[PDB]
Amino acid sequence: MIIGVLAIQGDVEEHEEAIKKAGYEAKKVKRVEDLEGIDALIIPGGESTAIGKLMKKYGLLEKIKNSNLPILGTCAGMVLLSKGTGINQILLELMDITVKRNAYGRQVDSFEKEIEFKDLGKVYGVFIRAPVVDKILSDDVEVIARDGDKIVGVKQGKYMALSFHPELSEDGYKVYKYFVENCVK
Repeated sequence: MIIGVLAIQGDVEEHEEAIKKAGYEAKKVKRVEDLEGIDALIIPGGESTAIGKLMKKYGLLEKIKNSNLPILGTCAGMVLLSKGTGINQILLELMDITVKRNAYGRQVDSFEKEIEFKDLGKVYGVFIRAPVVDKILSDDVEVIARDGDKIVGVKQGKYMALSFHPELSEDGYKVYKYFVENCVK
């Protein structure tokens, strides 16, 4: 099992380690050629617009849209997978959801708390500039995690989107394993 992690820019040693702990092989996807030979792709990150621009600039945008790869989008990845955010920006438009960016505001740096994952249990999630699901556009979109009235985790077939950064907590590997076992295998 080879799990690719999008990092056109940035360091993904944390994501790679979590993938290894989950029991899989990790692969850094920096350029379009790296997408070959992977079983799934994880799209992490903080600020979504910069990543959207990088995907287009280096061609990963159209390549991903042209693939049938299972994808786990975390934070920036949740935004990118969506079909709308209310603001004009580059999106993959794959998952049947719209997203509300900076759902918890921009005055607080971060927050950490246990999140109940559907059919799994509690996972420690680190939220930094976290977006949340707004509209759900399809009957096959499944809510897998909530934080109060906010939807912080959804699944649609081979796609999964989360508000927090799994790689920032010791529970990261559990989340990655949950994604692979339910969206890839």
